[PDB]
Amino acid sequence: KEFRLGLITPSPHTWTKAAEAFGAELSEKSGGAHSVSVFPARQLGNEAQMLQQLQTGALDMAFMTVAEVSNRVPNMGAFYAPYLAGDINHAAAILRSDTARGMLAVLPQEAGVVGVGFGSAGMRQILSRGAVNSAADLSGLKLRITPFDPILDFYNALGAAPTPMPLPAVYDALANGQVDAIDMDVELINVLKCHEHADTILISNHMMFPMVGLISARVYAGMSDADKAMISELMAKHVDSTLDVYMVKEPEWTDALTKVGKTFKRVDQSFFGDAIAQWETIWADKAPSLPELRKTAADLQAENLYFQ
Repeated sequence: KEFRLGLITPSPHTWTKAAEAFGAELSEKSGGAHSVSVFPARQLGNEAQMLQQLQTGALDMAFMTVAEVSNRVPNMGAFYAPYLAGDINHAAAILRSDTARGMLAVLPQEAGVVGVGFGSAGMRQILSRGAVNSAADLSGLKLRITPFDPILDFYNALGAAPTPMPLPAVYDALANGQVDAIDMDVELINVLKCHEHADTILISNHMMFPMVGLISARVYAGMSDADKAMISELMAKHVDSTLDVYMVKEPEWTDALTKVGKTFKRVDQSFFGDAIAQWETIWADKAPSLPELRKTAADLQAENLYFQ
C-alpha cells in the first residue's frame, strides 16, 4: 500500500526528516510491499484538517503536534503545564514514561487514531519586537501562538493578546506588525529567521511541545496483524528518535541565537508571576492526568533519570 503521511513542518525540520527516514525504512522492511509519501509544509491542509482526515481514513498517517490533538482530546493539555519539565532532557523522559504512554490509549475512540508514541519539538520561547524586562512588558502585545488552548490560556493569564497563526505567516507578521511578539522554539526561530525583525529573544523554556505519530484507526484496522505490529513499532522508533535530536540540538540552536545581534536573555518560572497558578486553576478539571503527570515529572527529576 502507498500510505500518505502529513506534517505541517517545513522541509528542513527535524520532524520532516524523521518522516522521510521512516518512509524509507518502511519501504525496505516491507520488501517494497508498502511505501510512504510524505507531505510536509501543510500541503494536505492545516493540522485540524489532517486530523479530520485521519479520523475518516482519507489520510493514513501524520507526525502531528500534540497541540492539535489537545483540541480534540483535552486531557492532552496536561503536557503543557508550565515548567512541568525543567529542560528538554526532562521533557523527553516524561514523554517516554508509562504515565505519558498510558494517555495514548484513548486516541482510537476519542480521535479515531492510533498514537504509536511521543516525540517532541523544542521547548517554547518568546521573541518580541520590543524590549522585555518583565512580564508586564507582555501586556497587550499581539503575540503569535500555535492554535491550541493551553498556550492561549497561558498568555491570557499573562495579559498578552495571543493570536493564533500557522507557521508560514509568522515571519511576515513580525516584519509587518500583525504581531508584536511570538511563541516559538529555537529550531524554528532559526529556520524561519524570525529573529530578523525581533528586538529581544527570551529563553524561557516555559512549556514543552510534544509530537505524536498517528495512524488512522480505520486504516490500521485494515492492516494485517503482522503489519499492525511492524508499522506501529517502526513508526514509534522514528518518533522516539526525534527526542534525541532535540536533546542534542536544543542548546546548539539556542547558542546560534546569541549570534544574530539581538538582546538575548534567559528567564525562569518566576518571571511569569501568577500566570502559572492561574493556568493550573483553568486546567484542573480539563485534564485529569495532570496530577499523575506532575508526580511522574517530579520523580524523574528527584531520581536524576536523565542527562542534567
